[PDB]
Amino acid sequence: PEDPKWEFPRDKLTLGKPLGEGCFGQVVMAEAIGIDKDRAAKPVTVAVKMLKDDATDKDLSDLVSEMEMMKMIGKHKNIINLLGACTQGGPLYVLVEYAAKGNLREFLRARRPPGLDYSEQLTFKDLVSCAYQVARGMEYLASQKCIHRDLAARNVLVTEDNVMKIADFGLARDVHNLDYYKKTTNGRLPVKWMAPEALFDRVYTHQSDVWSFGVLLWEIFTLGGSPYPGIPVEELFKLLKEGHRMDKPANCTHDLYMIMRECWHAAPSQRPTFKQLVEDLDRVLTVT
Ligand SMILES: CCNS(=O)(=O)c1ccccc1Nc1nc(Nc2ccc(N3CCC(N4CCN(C)CC4)CC3)c(OC)c2)ncc1CCc1cc(OC)cc(OC)c1
Repeated sequence: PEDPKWEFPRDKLTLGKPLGEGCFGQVVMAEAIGIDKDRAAKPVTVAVKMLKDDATDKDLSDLVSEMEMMKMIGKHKNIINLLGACTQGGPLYVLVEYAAKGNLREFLRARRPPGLDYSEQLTFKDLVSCAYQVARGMEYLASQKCIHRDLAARNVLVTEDNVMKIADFGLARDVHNLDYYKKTTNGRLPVKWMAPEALFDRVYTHQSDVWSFGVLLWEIFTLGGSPYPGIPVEELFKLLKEGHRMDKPANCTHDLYMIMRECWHAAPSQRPTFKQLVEDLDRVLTVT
């Protein structure tokens, strides 16, 4: 179906360097002339998401659904914003703000301290800021009655300005009706970030995102450490069922570990909301 307000003209888009690929599509850098509705003759660098080379009918419907998930949500500073879409006469191209500095996982990894033997930095305060930014975006997201379901450092992107922008509405779900989502189906899932109720019982909520945010905290304060490294899905299950929790990172203050562990209550309803997480991180950002 047509949507003239988002429609963007093919002849104004030059596809550029590939960036990598997600689940439903691949991403390239691109030049889009006058994307900056305003002024106007100037080419803006954007990201373009399009079908992969081996794409199924489902990938197409998922990519459209992801596009829609974005049109719904609305604009927020801490969310990757939709910019437009070539949907007519040629492949689907979805046009989206470019984050120059890549995803957060590699961002953090890239600025680990090298050796003294090997070859700005980042402060503790920088790390809490990232946590906060993501908390704010998830807060906005939740209030738009939508669930992320894929929240992880690799799914936050960083602008030239070091602004965190949540991305990958691949598994994102409009929840306006019920205020939760139930899977009942089978597919490929980000298991090491997933709350027990979501993993074992297929129930998703803003509260299962909160558990995941927990894991993103761990990722931030380890500077892109991998949760449960090498441990196979067989064994994650085992560890969760026993109520294992990840250890406190060296760089983590006690305060922040409490926020972390709080996100990992067994009972969903005992976890803070994103609203509270914003509050808690604001405070901690404040005392630093
Ligand atoms: C994960 C899922 N995200 S994705 O979008 O599928 C996706 C997967 C892979 C790559 C990029 C993306 N996407 C985006 N990437 C950027 N900037 C970026 C810059 C640099 C790198 N680098 C550069 C360094 C790096 N080196 C290269 C050489 N190598 C040898 C060593 C390492 C490789 C990665 C980068 O990779 C992260 C990313 N900006 C925006 C997006 C669009 C986001 C989006 C689109 C959308 O359209 C519907 C809907 C959304 O929310 C619904 C969100």
